[PDB]
Amino acid sequence: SDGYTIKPNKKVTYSALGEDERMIGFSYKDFGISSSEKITEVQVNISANKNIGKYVGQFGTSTTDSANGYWAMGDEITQSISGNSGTITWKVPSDISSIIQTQYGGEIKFGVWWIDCDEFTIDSVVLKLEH
Ligand SMILES: [Ca+2]
Ligand SMILES: [Ca+2]
Ligand SMILES: [Ca+2]
Repeated sequence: SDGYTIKPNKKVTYSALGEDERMIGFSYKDFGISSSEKITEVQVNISANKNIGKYVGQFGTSTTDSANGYWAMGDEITQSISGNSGTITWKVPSDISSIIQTQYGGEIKFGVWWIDCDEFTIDSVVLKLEH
């Protein structure tokens, strides 16, 4: 396989999230990914009832590296979406992709630091693979 998709249909209200709630988690087991597979990109497809505007945020993931606390984050992303639907893409660095933990409850986390349109739906999350 070269990719896996989930369709969570998850409604998010940004202004309702507390400080400790601004990362939204998805368990890797929900995708059906094998531990032989290397993730190269993550895409989050979102939609709203009005033009979305700017998103600012970051992705995090469970890892197998205990020295760094079993956790890694990518760089900050700013993306502007001109219409009622769009895609936020994280190109996963090689040094993170090699240690992602898909087993034992590992998660991918979608951090929302700001979004102009307050209410949106996560329609799908897509993992693209290397091999
Ligand atoms: Ca953990
Ligand atoms: Ca353990
Ligand atoms: Ca600010």
